[PDB]
Amino acid sequence: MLTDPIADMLTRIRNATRVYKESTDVPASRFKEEILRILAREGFIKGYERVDVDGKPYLRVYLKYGPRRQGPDPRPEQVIHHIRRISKPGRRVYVGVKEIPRVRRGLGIAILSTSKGVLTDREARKLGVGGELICEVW
Amino acid sequence: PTINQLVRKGREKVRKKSKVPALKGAPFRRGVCTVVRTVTPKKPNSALRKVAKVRLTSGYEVTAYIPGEGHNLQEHSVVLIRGGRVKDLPGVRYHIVRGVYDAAGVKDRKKSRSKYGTKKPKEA
Amino acid sequence: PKKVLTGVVVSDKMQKTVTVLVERQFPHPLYGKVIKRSKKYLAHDPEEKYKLGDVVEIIESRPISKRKRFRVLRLVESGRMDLVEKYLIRRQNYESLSK
Amino acid sequence: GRYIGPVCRLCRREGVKLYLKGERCYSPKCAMERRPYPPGQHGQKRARRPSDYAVRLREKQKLRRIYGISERQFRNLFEEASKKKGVTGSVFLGLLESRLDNVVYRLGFAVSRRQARQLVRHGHITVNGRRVDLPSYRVRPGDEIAVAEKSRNLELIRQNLEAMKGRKVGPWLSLDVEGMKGKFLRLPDREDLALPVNEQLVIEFYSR
Amino acid sequence: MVKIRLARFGSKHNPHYRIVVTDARRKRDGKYIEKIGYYDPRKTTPDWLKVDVERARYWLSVGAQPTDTARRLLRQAGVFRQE
Amino acid sequence: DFEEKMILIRRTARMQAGGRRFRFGALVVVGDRQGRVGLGFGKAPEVPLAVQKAGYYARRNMVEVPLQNGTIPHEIEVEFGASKIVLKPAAPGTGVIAGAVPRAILELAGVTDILTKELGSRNPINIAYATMEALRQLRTKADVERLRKG
RNA sequence: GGAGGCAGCAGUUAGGAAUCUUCCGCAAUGGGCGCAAGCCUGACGGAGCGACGCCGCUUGGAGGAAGAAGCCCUUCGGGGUGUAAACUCCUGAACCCGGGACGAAACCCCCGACGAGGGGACUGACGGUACCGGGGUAAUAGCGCCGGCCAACUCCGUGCCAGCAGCCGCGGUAAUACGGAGGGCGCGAGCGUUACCCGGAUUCACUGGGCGUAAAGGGCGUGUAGGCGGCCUGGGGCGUCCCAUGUGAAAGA
Ligand SMILES: [Mg+2]
Ligand SMILES: [Mg+2]
Ligand SMILES: [Mg+2]
Ligand SMILES: [Mg+2]
Ligand SMILES: [Mg+2]
Ligand SMILES: [Mg+2]
Ligand SMILES: [Mg+2]
Ligand SMILES: [Mg+2]
Ligand SMILES: [Mg+2]
Repeated sequence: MLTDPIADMLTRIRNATRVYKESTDVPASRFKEEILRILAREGFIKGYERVDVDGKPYLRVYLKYGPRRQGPDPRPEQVIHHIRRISKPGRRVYVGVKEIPRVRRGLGIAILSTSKGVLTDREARKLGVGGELICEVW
Repeated sequence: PTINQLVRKGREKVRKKSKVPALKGAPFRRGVCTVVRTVTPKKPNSALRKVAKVRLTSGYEVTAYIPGEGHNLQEHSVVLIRGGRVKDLPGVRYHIVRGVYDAAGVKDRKKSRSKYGTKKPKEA
Repeated sequence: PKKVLTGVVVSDKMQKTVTVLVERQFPHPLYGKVIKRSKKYLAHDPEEKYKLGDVVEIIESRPISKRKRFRVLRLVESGRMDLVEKYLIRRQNYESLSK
Repeated sequence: GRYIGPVCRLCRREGVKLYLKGERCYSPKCAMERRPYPPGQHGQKRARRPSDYAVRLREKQKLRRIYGISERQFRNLFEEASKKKGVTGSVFLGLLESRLDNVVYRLGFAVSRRQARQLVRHGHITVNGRRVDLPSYRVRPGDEIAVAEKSRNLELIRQNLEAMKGRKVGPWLSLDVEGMKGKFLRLPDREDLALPVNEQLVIEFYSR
Repeated sequence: MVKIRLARFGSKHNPHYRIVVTDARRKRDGKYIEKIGYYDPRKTTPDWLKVDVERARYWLSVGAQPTDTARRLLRQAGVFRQE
Repeated sequence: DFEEKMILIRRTARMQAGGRRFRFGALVVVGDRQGRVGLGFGKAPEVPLAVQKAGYYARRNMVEVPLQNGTIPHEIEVEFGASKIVLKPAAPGTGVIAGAVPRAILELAGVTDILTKELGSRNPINIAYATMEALRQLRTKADVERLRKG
């Protein structure tokens, strides 16, 4: 019945990106969208749109890749090189503002749920708030 | 393990084994030679190796290597035991400290003199 | 302040005392998961007013017996025999752990 | 400490001309000129290519030998540098060079750093007017380093301050040959010292 | 009773006291209620006697007795002069 | 005029009717100390040809190292086989803190300050190959912003 | 019939690999009693012994040969020890002479009121010590290692013996691994050894591991506690995050 729908969403992204899919579908939640809002805003995904497979709400996510490459193996570089759930139903992870992580030394982003919404590490730090470490991306 | 398993049973902290009941965890131990005798090493090596069975203050009788070319240990010689085994004599977990109690130094020794309990020779 | 705790009445077999079971949750110091532990408190009920299933604030107090150092503050809600049944199942299962 | 015993024998081995005798280790003599090979029965044999360890051991040893400082004092000095603000390598030199015995040599009150030690130690040096005999003494920016009034006209001191008429004293310092006074202005920049020492390998020595 | 007195700090041949208020029954070097001054009997520095007067007065007024030697030092920083 | 550092020499053996028969393998890193490095593993019936070939293949397998004042843009962990290298940038004065294999590789890339750990299988070869894969995957702030536009 | 209880300071004895003076002084700080003088204080302040630990300092400095002698190697030309020594100057640890502390101003006494405030007197165990001045002698160096890890190699002796050894393993008559020499490397009033703790050990793995064949899926269901729980809206605000504030003693960092 899906233990962790967020994890499942991140995993749908990683699985799709590793086979260079144009887009992928994920059963919809408001929370899922708010995560995607950010992925988009930070440029890991082209963006998303609500849709309706067989009478039911999904979020179709539009994946983004690098240029095709030279040499044996011309597969594009990933924009999303790495996307990893931190907090999870079996071990929830919470961090206040002063111990938010710096992910891949600035070139990455962490994402968290806060009392002011879903923010990145930079948003949160500048807002002065902590929250649940949903996941990290780079 | 899942984190819940780790909560429930946790991880077993290592725990580890003395090579050396010089009881107490003393660094040394007084004993008396019970028997002084020679023994033969384990397969690869061949020698007439010098060991003393030693009855200890620590309550334990154990064997102990007598390092150095030549020695002066006999049946009631008092001895300082040291710890350190010998990859070659099975069940010899200890050395005798030359230069102490009844263990003489090693005569003519000139190089590694402070092991082997040998006084700095006179350069007359 | 006097420590206030809330929890359910899982025993009223005693005279003017109710056994009140308090759940609480902390993060695990090492592994971080939120854990749920529970303690039972004998709580003074001088007017035998509280019955089994009652959810009650418990308040710290002048000792009333050995064991009793908590009076019953007030009644949060009533007849939660579901939480009572839970504890008793946990207790009855012990009969199947011996030799 | 300060070693005591043959020097322009590690003027060799390090294979690179330290300046442990000041004046001779300039003649056709520092043996770097004569016998630029390691001491001993070997020394002029096939050099076996150095382990990564030996590379650094040697670099560390080079630097230390330059200042004539015990390894215990050196490591300490170094560990202090590490904790201190910003670039451990550069800073560490500055601390070595802040030493009194060495400041005195940089002023040319003495020919060699060994000598400087002996001068300091014998009451001939004075910092800000009071006399100091601790070679390890740390010299701070702004300090007057002079020669003791009673020592002022000693054979060795006049000789040595006679040679300082002419010379330029390192930019981080000032000198007053007539009145025998010196001023430690600021800490030595990493370049102000043309050291035959890649200090970055010395940091790496202490990383093991 | 409670006291204003010299707690010994510093080191051998280096006496440096703290002027401190403390139950009389503590050991000399023990836990104390509050620090108020410090004192260096050898004046190795110019700021060698310091006292927080407005606190010492609080403590004197609630019945702390000072040591002879402490009194002397509060007097010297005018805890006692009243205009 | 790349520098060259000889990381591993070994002698392997194979079998024939009445005989062991040998071959040598050399792991050589080649690099300018200015952001370019190469790894090559060469084999031959004698040592110097192995070293020689290694040299050849290294100059033929090189990499963009994006230095930044002698350190690295960001952390990376690469697994190669059962070997693992972890790589962490460091400020100046840090030194290159590393095992003999990844040290060589990073020095000749012109890394001055970096922190490392060999985890997993320490086999010098798969560590070498993984250090290289690590640097091959480093990206600069600029590389990253370029990847995400509109 | 009596007497006794050092896990107070010293000390003895035994046990032990092993741990101090039956020291000086209440001058200081603190404590008890006293109106006070003062008494008491093995708390304490000091001295002593021990490289037990840490920091500092010395055993010289500058000159000095294409380079003595000895000793080691030698391809019998040399090479090494080594600018090391000898030798010339220079300085002057120790020593000896003179002087000599801070730590101590209170309590007390007198003026004032036995308050504030002003003035006076006593007091030093450490100690004739620290330190200052004046003279002034070239004046202890050792320990470990040199097969790889590990920095540093030759000759002789030895011949699975003697012996080494932390692991791999060295020793069978050319041994860089035994023993000695010379030479070297590393530290240096120390250097090694043994013991124990952490590290390395991501080898109990939260960070940060695994189970087809390497150790590891329970013989399979059913199911209790427990752990975990799809989508939407609202209330609560326990988790969570934020701010303030209290607390987080001193010492240590
Ligand atoms: Mg040996
Ligand atoms: Mg392994
Ligand atoms: Mg005894
Ligand atoms: Mg561990
Ligand atoms: Mg494993
Ligand atoms: Mg099997
Ligand atoms: Mg198996
Ligand atoms: Mg099965
Ligand atoms: Mg259930």
